[PDB]
Amino acid sequence: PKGNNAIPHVHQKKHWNPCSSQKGNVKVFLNQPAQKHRRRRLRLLKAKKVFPRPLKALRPQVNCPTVRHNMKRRLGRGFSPAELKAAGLNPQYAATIGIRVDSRRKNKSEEGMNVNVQRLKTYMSKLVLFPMNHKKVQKGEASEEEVKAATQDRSRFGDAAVGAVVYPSAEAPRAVSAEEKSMCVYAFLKKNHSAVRFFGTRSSRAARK
Amino acid sequence: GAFMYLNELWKKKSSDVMRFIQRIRSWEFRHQHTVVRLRRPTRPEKARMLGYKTKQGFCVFRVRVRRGGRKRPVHKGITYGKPKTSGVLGMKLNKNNQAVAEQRLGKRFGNLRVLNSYWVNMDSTFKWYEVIAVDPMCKTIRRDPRINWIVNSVHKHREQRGLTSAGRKHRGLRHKGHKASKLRPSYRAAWRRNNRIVFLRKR
Amino acid sequence: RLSGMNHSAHSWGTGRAVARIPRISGGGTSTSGAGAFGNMCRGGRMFAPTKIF
Amino acid sequence: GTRAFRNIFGLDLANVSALNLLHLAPGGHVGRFVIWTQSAFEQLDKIFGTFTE
Amino acid sequence: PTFVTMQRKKRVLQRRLKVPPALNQFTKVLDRASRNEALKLIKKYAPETRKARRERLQKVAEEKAPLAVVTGLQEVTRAIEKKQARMVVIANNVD
Amino acid sequence: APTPRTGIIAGFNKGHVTTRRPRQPSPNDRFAVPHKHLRAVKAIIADLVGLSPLEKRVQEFLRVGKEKRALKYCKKRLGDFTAAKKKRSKMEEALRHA
Amino acid sequence: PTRFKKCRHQRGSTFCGYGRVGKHRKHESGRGNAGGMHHHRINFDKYHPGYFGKLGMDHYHRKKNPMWKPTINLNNLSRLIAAEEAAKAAKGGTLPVVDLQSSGYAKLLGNGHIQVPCIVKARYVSKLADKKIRKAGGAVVLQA
RNA sequence: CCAAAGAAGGUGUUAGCCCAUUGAGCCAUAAACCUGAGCGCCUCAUGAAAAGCGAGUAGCACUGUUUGGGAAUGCAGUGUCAAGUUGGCAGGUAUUUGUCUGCCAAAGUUAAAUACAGAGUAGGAAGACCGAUAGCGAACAAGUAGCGUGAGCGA
RNA sequence: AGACCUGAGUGUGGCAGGACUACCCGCCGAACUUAAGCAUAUUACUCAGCGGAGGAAAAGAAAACAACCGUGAUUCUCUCAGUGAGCGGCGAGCGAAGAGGGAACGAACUCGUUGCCGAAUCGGGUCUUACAAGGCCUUGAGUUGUGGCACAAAU
Ligand SMILES: [K+]
Ligand SMILES: [K+]
Ligand SMILES: [K+]
Ligand SMILES: [K+]
Ligand SMILES: [Mg+2]
Ligand SMILES: [Mg+2]
Ligand SMILES: [Mg+2]
Ligand SMILES: [Mg+2]
Ligand SMILES: [Mg+2]
Ligand SMILES: [Mg+2]
Ligand SMILES: [Mg+2]
Ligand SMILES: [Mg+2]
Ligand SMILES: [Mg+2]
Ligand SMILES: [Mg+2]
Ligand SMILES: [Mg+2]
Ligand SMILES: [Mg+2]
Ligand SMILES: [Mg+2]
Ligand SMILES: [Mg+2]
Ligand SMILES: [Mg+2]
Ligand SMILES: [Mg+2]
Ligand SMILES: [Mg+2]
Ligand SMILES: [Mg+2]
Ligand SMILES: [Mg+2]
Ligand SMILES: [Mg+2]
Ligand SMILES: [Mg+2]
Ligand SMILES: [Mg+2]
Ligand SMILES: [Mg+2]
Ligand SMILES: [Mg+2]
Ligand SMILES: [Mg+2]
Ligand SMILES: [Mg+2]
Ligand SMILES: [Mg+2]
Ligand SMILES: [Mg+2]
Ligand SMILES: [Mg+2]
Ligand SMILES: [Mg+2]
Ligand SMILES: [Mg+2]
Ligand SMILES: [Mg+2]
Repeated sequence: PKGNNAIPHVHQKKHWNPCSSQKGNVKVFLNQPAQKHRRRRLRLLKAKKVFPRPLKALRPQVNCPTVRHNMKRRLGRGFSPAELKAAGLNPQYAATIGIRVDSRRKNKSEEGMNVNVQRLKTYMSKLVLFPMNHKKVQKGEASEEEVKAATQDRSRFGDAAVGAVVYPSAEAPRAVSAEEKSMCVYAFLKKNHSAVRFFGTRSSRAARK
Repeated sequence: GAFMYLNELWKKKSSDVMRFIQRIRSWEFRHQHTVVRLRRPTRPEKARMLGYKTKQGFCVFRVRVRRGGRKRPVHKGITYGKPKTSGVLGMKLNKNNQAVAEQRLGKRFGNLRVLNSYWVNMDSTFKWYEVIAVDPMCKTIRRDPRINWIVNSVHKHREQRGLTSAGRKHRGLRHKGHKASKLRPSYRAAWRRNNRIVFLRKR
Repeated sequence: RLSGMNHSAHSWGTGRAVARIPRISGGGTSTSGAGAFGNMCRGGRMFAPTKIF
Repeated sequence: GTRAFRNIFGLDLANVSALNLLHLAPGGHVGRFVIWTQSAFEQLDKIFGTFTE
Repeated sequence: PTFVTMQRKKRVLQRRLKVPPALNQFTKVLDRASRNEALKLIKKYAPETRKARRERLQKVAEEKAPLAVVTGLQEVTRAIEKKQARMVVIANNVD
Repeated sequence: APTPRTGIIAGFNKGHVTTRRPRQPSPNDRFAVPHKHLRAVKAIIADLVGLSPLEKRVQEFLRVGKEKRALKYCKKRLGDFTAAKKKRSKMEEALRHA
Repeated sequence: PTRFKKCRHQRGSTFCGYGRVGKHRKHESGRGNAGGMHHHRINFDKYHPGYFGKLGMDHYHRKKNPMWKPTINLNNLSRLIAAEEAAKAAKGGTLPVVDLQSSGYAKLLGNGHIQVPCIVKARYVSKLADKKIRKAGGAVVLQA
């Protein structure tokens, strides 16, 4: 009596189980709530230690790769030296200011650089730089009142200064134009797809003629 | 600089003059011991590329290893079990001879830290590598930021754990991404990642 | 995981006029040849020992 | 405002912002005696909503 | 001892095998009289010692080196490549 | 400078339309720049040392006139066709400079 | 829970529902999927046809992200149009604009009758969907 | 009668008030750690105002092994072995051509998130677990008595 | 005579040796078992064996992904995914990687090389309270090259 079942592929033929003869290969999560509490405690202790600096450094906005996620936005690793230059900042100094720097990420378009430069402008406008010697204030440093004002950003993503990542706004309701009524969209898309799909064979048949 | 001329000369290893020099050197090394201390490296350019400095506390040893494939040490060439595991002569050691020489030098002189090694000569019977070693107790080593790290206790016998360049070579750490996904950080680490059974608390 | 099994117990086989349960090896003690490894044995391992997963 | 009620044996404290079913129905039996402060009582429309809001 | 036999046999084996011109050119050396003259001229223009340089830098503290031969493989090679060297002297037994 | 995209998921210049920036200068661009000093050092060393046995065989092949055989020999010794072409070109240049 | 299993009911039955004759033995038919072509052929053949053999070309490094192409039908476009947007929508007037890729769809399919006319921005579209959505007074806008 | 203390241990029966406990707080302190990179003195340091970049290497061949890696994922032995003047590597079906993208191997150091699947030190918190044939072999002068030539076995 | 090179012998100052080894790193490496037989396969790149370190180790700073509107060291988590990948007497069975949500992250640096310098270096004595990242002295090492400045976060 086996009957009509799924064919099993449970994948448990190795010595995963801890027994008298086997140490086993397992990973339980019985420490998960304790580890979550430990992480929050460590974040609070770190925030108290680096006060008044925001706990998370500033990160840029990037576009998620691949055609599945290219409509999504997230925080990148660090601001490029081109964005930092366009914001009027030296990258080595920006690293000390609390801005993450990534020299690997190239700016292949103007929009991403503009978004990150706006983030940098807003951050430097909201930045309160403490003087190295408060008895001798320099250009760009804060005053006694601002230093006393202090206050610390404890946001999860270090985004209080610059907000969350900005998505393009939705298009407002509109009226269909005469061209949109007339045009055959499927034919246009299909011919554009065929232009690349049969490009090699079309070019080969272009030869021999 | 002079380095360019030395390096280009050492890229012409099969030329007549280099073959003559290597013939004389190979004869000399054949009539020497398995481990030989050297006052100065045979290839100063290669040694300095690999981290050797002409400073107190830097040592160069030349280590000889025998060539050929590994012979499985079973009595009278008799294996048991499946015929899959019946080979005696055709098997190869999964660690290169450079790492073997580094480990021999390291296990012989346990008061030194192995830094790197380079190929110096080859023969029909032997291969020679010159191993760079550092004295952790030398003041020049301990007060020099460049080589200061090797005094730390985590670098004791790093050749025995495969952390040297030859060890990294035979561990597959020369590659990244899709060529080394199952090799990183090590085979054991990836095997633990891919084979431990995970029990989430709520499931 | 080792709670009933820290012995070199082996069955004696048939022909000795005793049950075929594995028994503690050696001599000189009161556990010598005393039956082992079974959930029905005095110092043996429980049936289906409990797990933390 | 729980300083005076902590040590009272037989009086359990609660926060309206986190109501526990294990305390609202001890043993799975509904119908627990609950004392409401006016400020916590007035938040029940916001916290749990209504049939329409 | 082994090292004595090895050095003697090494000289023998270098004499016995066919030595390519790149290595054989170092066997043919400058004449003894010309070698003595070149060594004397270099001796006259020897670089400053540690004490001489220390005294000169102490003297200059109340406010470069004198002309000398270029020594050291890196500096001599740089002098040769830039063609600043009027004459270069090379040893025949560098190992 | 880069070709703008058409805003269509398909076609020759498919893709979302952004204002593309040109490729920026990189320190890696010098790898495709002629290395004159390295060439001079290599020529000096090659003149000093002579020829490889592989180079002698290829030069005899080229003097005889079996270019295809020289290319096959270089391919077998070096393992790649591009390297074989380069080595045969080097030996032909060496022969011309004689 | 252990008190609901057949084990509790079978205390004192001496066989636990495995019989006196056949008995409960370790592996009377092999382990797992053994014998799919020998002594388990009928089960595999009538319950899992097509299990053995090969079919089709190979795709060595398959990536799901380039292949991402979820689809939505015309008669399900109200799921993306809001309530007041749907209420104020008719032919020749101001129409809601639906951004498919922001809503998680790539291609627009033409099944059913479109309820509320709208302007759809889609990466792909079927010819029937395009024809129907134009006949209803809406439109399709290609996007990448 | 206390309760900002109801905390669960002890005391001759079941103890908030018999005891210990259960707080705010006080005293002391080698260095190290934290505090306008705490605050002085001497000394010592210190800020700004053209070329080419890792060679028995990488590749190929054969053989072995390993991998999901499949005309060969990584590695090993031997053979023989580069390029850098239009370079090299990767782009998961072999070859020869082109065109595009990334990236620049063959030297090295680096915290934190991660493990502790029969470790250890100093402390803690416990448990819908076991309750002396159970739970560790061992709640006891237990790896003890005892056995074996021995490895070991072992109450 | 003497020098250099290559090797010895003593004095002086140090280090290695064993233990631990639960996790971690390198090598070596089975069979029982499953396939209802069994040889490839599986168990398993596991057990046993040898070597090595730490409080974590290992990895780590692109000769990386990808093919995007692009991302951006390493590690780990959920997912990807028991997979319309793939490997398999294509049988039994094995079987990952991009992307996306996250943890963590002041995360970056050091040589070699190439240019410009060329002992400015390092050890010893001795003095500054001081085996100073200091000053003086020292052929003692070192020019068969120690050290400084510049190399895309640069100008
Ligand atoms: K055999
Ligand atoms: K087998
Ligand atoms: K309390
Ligand atoms: K090889
Ligand atoms: Mg056991
Ligand atoms: Mg200050
Ligand atoms: Mg991973
Ligand atoms: Mg027991
Ligand atoms: Mg009965
Ligand atoms: Mg039944
Ligand atoms: Mg039956
Ligand atoms: Mg077929
Ligand atoms: Mg009591
Ligand atoms: Mg201060
Ligand atoms: Mg390189
Ligand atoms: Mg090679
Ligand atoms: Mg295998
Ligand atoms: Mg490391
Ligand atoms: Mg522990
Ligand atoms: Mg007991
Ligand atoms: Mg007992
Ligand atoms: Mg040891
Ligand atoms: Mg088993
Ligand atoms: Mg079988
Ligand atoms: Mg059977
Ligand atoms: Mg059998
Ligand atoms: Mg395996
Ligand atoms: Mg083991
Ligand atoms: Mg330890
Ligand atoms: Mg480490
Ligand atoms: Mg990454
Ligand atoms: Mg899934
Ligand atoms: Mg699924
Ligand atoms: Mg496997
Ligand atoms: Mg992520
Ligand atoms: Mg240098």
